Amino acid sequence: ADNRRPIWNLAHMVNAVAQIPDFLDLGANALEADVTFKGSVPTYTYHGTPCDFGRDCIRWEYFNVFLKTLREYTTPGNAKYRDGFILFVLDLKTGSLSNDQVRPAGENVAKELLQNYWNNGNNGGRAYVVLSLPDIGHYEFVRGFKEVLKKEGHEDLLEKVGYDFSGPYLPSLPTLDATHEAYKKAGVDGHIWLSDGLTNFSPLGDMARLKEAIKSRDSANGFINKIYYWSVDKVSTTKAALDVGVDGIMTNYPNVLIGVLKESGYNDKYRLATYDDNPWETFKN
Amino acid sequence: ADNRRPIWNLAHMVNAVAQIPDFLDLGANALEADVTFKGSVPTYTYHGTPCDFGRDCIRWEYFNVFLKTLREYTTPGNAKYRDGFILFVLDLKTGSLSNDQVRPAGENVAKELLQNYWNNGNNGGRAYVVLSLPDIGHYEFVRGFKEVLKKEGHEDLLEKVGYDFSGPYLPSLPTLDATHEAYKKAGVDGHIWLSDGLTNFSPLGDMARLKEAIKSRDSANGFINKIYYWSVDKVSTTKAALDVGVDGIMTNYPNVLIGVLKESGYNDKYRLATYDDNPWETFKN
Ligand SMILES: [Mg+2]
Ligand SMILES: [Mg+2]
Repeated sequence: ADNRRPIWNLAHMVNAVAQIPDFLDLGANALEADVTFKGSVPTYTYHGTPCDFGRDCIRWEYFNVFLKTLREYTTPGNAKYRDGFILFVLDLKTGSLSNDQVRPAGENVAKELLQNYWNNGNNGGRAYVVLSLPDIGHYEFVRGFKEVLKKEGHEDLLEKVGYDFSGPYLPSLPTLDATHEAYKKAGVDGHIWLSDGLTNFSPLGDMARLKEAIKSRDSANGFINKIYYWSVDKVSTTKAALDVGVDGIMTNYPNVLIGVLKESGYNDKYRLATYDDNPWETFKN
Repeated sequence: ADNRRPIWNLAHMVNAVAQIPDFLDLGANALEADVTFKGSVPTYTYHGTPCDFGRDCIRWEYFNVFLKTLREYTTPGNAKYRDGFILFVLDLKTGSLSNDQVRPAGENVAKELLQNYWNNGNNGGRAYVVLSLPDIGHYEFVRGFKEVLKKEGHEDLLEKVGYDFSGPYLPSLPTLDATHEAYKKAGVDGHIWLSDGLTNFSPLGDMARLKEAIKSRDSANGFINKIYYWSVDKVSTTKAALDVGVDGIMTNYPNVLIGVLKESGYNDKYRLATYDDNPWETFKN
């Protein structure tokens, strides 16, 4: 019945477990954590400096512990279960990996999620997971990731997994075509999130990039399911993001979007996504 | 005769060759470049987002081309020669290396510098180089680095090389003692720079840490030769940094320090370092 676009309110840079309920309390239905690697081994949730103004940059957790904690918050029946916490983005810091490390990294992240988040399929967390890779050329990470899940007999868990290949930002930003191709190379034919944020390096081209992405998402044979925009932290920019048609707002202050979604106008066009909003489904209305 | 503290005016985040002369023109006598790695292979000069307000974050160059350009700007007689450009800091982004990739990374950077910067001692660039590593545990990088120079018969080029081991930030920042020990582990017994101010995740302990570092540098048994404070971009903070006793200012706007150094009550205490100021020599008060 509801014709409003479901919005993911993604708490930005939530790398310490103590912060999780705090961001969820502010109204986030999703969070983003930065997954650091030591070689192919996903090691910490940790962003580091520099980071957004008004944020401490160095909060962290062991990756395993972070995932186990996400599981608690997203397992129905758990004492800590938050039914409003529906998705998390793993901002996978694979940018320094050698080529030989990319597939094993994907395998290692799969193993981590399987063991720690999905608990080997034994009543795991129900939240959707977006694997956000910073290089379209890292699609072997996804191939390895998928291969682990399939080999361990949990291919069904890929229902819960989405992908966002962005970058690299040098020597140039990938075009949408290139991105789409990267997905095909990864064997990804759905569950695709596109983010737009980090680079405000070519303002008029970035305005164009966002609109191009939105148009692509909303196009006949589009491949992008959701678009999220990051560090939207003010009412004005939150409204702008919603009004341009994004599905996801990544923000340091999830309460902002909550307030905006209450507002006249906004409240008849956009709504906070719930678990029953398939994050892999392109919004049409 | 001149008893003023020589100051390194380090242009922050200069990752594109086109930026080099612009920063030097603003008055920097030094610059800092972020050296990215793909496994153990130094690949780009490139910082990436997020970065300082007022800065584009994604300027870049291939590492060798960057080094070649630095060589040009610092080889007497070269068309591009800048006699006032006396040091650069390689902010080596080894944070994601596996333990096994650390030494080879050091070896690789040594080879790059040897071939492309120093040209094997055949009238290469004259600037001093600070190898800035983000983990005191990465001392093998320096061991590998020194090994290469020594093996290739260019141990003398270590006269031009200094070291700044800091971090990592997790679980805590290392003590000065731990940092000193890391130098010992690298076989580094001089040419030590310490940088402060990347984070202010504990303002009180941050203040104390700088004062401790300064005290340590200025102690008879000290190991720190120079202290640089990073992102100091305003006159007020510039003056504050000089007044607290740092030897170096890392800044997005080298012109600020240039103006400060002209001011009364600064111009009699501090001066812009020149090539004849040994950056490995602790300033004696
Ligand atoms: Mg992130
Ligand atoms: Mg840097």
